[PDB]
Amino acid sequence: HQVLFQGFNWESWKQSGGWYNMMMGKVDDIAAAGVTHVWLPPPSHSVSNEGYMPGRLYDIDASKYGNAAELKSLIGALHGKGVQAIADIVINHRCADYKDSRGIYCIFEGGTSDGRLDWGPHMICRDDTKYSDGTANLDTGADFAAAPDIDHLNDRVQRELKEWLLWLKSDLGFDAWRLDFARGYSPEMAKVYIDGTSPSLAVAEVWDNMATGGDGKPNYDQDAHRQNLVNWVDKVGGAASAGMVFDFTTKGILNAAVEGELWRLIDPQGKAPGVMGWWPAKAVTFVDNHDTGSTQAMWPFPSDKVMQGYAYILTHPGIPCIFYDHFFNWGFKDQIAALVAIRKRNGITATSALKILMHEGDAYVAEIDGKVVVKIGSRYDVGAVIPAGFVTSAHGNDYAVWEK
Ligand SMILES: CO[C@@H]1O[C@H](CO)[C@@H](S[C@H]2O[C@H](CO)[C@@H](S[C@H]3O[C@H](CO)[C@@H](S[C@@H]4O[C@H](CO)[C@@H](O)[C@H](O)[C@H]4O)[C@H](O)[C@H]3O)[C@H](O)[C@H]2O)[C@H](O)[C@H]1O
Ligand SMILES: OC[C@H]1O[C@H](S[C@H]2[C@H](O)[C@@H](O)[C@H](O)O[C@@H]2CO)[C@H](O)[C@@H](O)[C@@H]1O
Ligand SMILES: OC[C@H]1O[C@H](S[C@H]2[C@H](O)[C@@H](O)[C@H](O)O[C@@H]2CO)[C@H](O)[C@@H](O)[C@@H]1O
Ligand SMILES: [Ca+2]
Ligand SMILES: [Ca+2]
Ligand SMILES: [Ca+2]
Ligand SMILES: [Ca+2]
Repeated sequence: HQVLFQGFNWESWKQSGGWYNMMMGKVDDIAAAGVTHVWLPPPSHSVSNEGYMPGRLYDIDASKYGNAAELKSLIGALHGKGVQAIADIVINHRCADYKDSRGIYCIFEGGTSDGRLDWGPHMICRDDTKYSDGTANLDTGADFAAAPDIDHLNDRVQRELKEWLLWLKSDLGFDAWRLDFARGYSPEMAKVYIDGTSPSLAVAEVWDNMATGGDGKPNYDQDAHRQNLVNWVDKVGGAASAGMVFDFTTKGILNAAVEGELWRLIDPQGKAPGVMGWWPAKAVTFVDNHDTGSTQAMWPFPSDKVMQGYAYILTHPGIPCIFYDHFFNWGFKDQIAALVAIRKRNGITATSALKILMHEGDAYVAEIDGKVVVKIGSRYDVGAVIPAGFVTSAHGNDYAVWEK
């Protein structure tokens, strides 16, 4: 049994009294909902309030989310309920606190009295000429324009970041990682940190653009997109590795599929069309996150069909990740809890068997592990396709779930 929960949104840093402190009052509901892992925001001091422009990595007390004490309390509380904590690891780039003799912000400060993470421009990818001194290695991945990109090929960088990561575990209590902008560096570099810090899991944000047709809608065939993701997992270590990926392929397809085009939810082989269909054990599914939904809304899920999104991921293979807003602010708390209960009660896991029974425009009906049947779509009657012995267990707007 494994169910992730993103414990924050793009507005969380603004929370009166501290986000982590507020979250203490949410722990019980999250645990009772069957959640096993809670993804928390970048914990270190960051130039940007949301934390995605970290500077002093060890300076937890400078976070807009709360200080080290408050964070440890939250993680302690989650652990008290058997829930693990995933830290949002942002290491592709990093902001330098001080200027060098060139007037360039490239003198880093780790947050401790010694030289830990006290890097200089030699640790900045040389091809990031806005900050580099030309002495480092070339970036192993894409660049983040607003800040120095870190040369992960640098020996000291690997050593110290790994030491820091282990510190997040031993000192704060974190159990696993969420790798931010993993396209910023190679899967080989991700391998170094994953293999070197033994997290329970390391879900990477490998976000590639999804191919679309002349009408702007994603193509039915998204194999190129999920193949990239499968390849990333293979290169990071495959099955043996704790590494995994957010199922963006499923996210893009599902975004479109619910708009009366549920025929998109199956490939020519009869499997789920996203990563879920090729490597479910490595596919972390989701309806929306702080980037796609929330106040950034880069790729929101049709707001009137969100619960269909959850009926889908919460009953299917792959590791579903619930979004904070949907659970506490949209009023789906009880329905989402009930869907997880169904998943758990039936022993459904990321690798459960998926047998799709119907995949028409306004009706998708699938059977998981021969124990749970789920349906989404505007078509009301699908009773003819419901296997014998199944009885409705949960239902809502354009979705229903049966149990046997
Ligand atoms: C008005 O608001 C609406 O609320 C609705 C209920 O939540 C949903 S419909 C939603 O859930 C439905 C199940 O409650 C299914 S219909 C689905 O399941 C049915 C029950 O197993 C069967 S059989 C059922 O038998 C009744 C007694 O014999 C009979 O009177 C009914 O006509 C018959 O449905 C049915 O065959 C099967 O299709 C929907 O598919 C789900 O979408 C609305 O979405 C929501 O707007
Ligand atoms: O199932 C785990 C398996 O996943 C892939 S093999 C994958 C291939 O990438 C895809 O093009 C083809 O259509 O389906 C197969 C099976 O899902 C990975 O490469 C491999 O290491 C892993 O064992
Ligand atoms: O905003 C349009 C949308 O509004 C609700 S969905 C959702 C809303 O987006 C969110 O800001 C708020 O926190 O929760 C509501 C649901 O409780 C409406 O249900 C939907 O039909 C409409 O399209
Ligand atoms: Ca220092
Ligand atoms: Ca950069
Ligand atoms: Ca980003
Ligand atoms: Ca980079």
